[PDB]
Amino acid sequence: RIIVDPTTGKRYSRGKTLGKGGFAKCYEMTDLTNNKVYAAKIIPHSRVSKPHQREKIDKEIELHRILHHKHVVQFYHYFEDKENIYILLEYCSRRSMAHILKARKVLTEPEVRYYLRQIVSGLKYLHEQEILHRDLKLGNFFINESMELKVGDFGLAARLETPNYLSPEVLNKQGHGAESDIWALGCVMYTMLLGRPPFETTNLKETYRSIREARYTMPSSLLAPAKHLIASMLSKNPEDRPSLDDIIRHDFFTQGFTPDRLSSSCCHTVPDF
Ligand SMILES: CC[C@@H]1C(=O)N(C)c2cnc(Nc3ccc(C(=O)NC4CCN(C)CC4)cc3OC)nc2N1C1CCCC1
Repeated sequence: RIIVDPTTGKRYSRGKTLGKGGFAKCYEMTDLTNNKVYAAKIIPHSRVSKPHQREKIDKEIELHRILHHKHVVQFYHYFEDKENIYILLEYCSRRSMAHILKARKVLTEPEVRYYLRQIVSGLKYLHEQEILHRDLKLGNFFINESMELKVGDFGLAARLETPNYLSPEVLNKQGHGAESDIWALGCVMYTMLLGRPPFETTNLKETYRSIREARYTMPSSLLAPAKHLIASMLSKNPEDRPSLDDIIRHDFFTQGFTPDRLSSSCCHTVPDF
């Protein structure tokens, strides 16, 4: 199946099905210029009828376009034909962290700070570009062949003024800031090390009081530096939370081995030491 760009020329070849978004259908797409495979969202016009989703797809593109960073999924090109919206994105062959953590359950400390270093790197560029992610989760940390991490899915992204990790300040109807991303970051780290989030992720009104409030159990299994860092990122009030610069300079990062580079065997098997 060859896909021609009606505006510009211009030929692409679609390969294997990668999965679903949602709500989009995803495929491999080789730019024939060029000769290179991309992970691509193929969004038919048939699901984007309401003048409500059309704006949300347009926004994601608008925001993702101008992002250029080694730990941010690279936007390549978008176009559309008769059928379908085409968003061509950086191919990450090892899928995501949600995948690897399903196989592993829990990660070792050197692995955790290997992934977090890359996340904070990507999120920092994001936050300097005045853009907020608003949907940080393991499923949105894409991993390439070289075991490198890219932050992806700017579907919920917006610039400064339903997600996995609701912050207390968002639940106090004060909207989403940069510190609300740092909230998600602590949840991410907690899950990497323990394999269950610190709070319920149902987004139901019953877990709201639980996340005001920031009441959660800190397991004994966690080492002190890991414990002290998580507690900081998950502080009740947003102002008490550490800066992104503060996070990567914490004792958790300065003490301990740490790669790069990780072997991909770490996707399924637990690494030596
Ligand atoms: C474009 C959306 C998002 C994204 O933004 N980027 C950048 C991305 C970059 N790279 C990938 N890579 C792969 C993702 C999944 C698979 C895979 O194993 N899929 C299987 C196919 C056979 N099957 C029936 C079971 C599922 C392989 C990948 O590369 C080898 N996926 C990406 N996605 C995903 C696309 C579907 C949701 C998320």
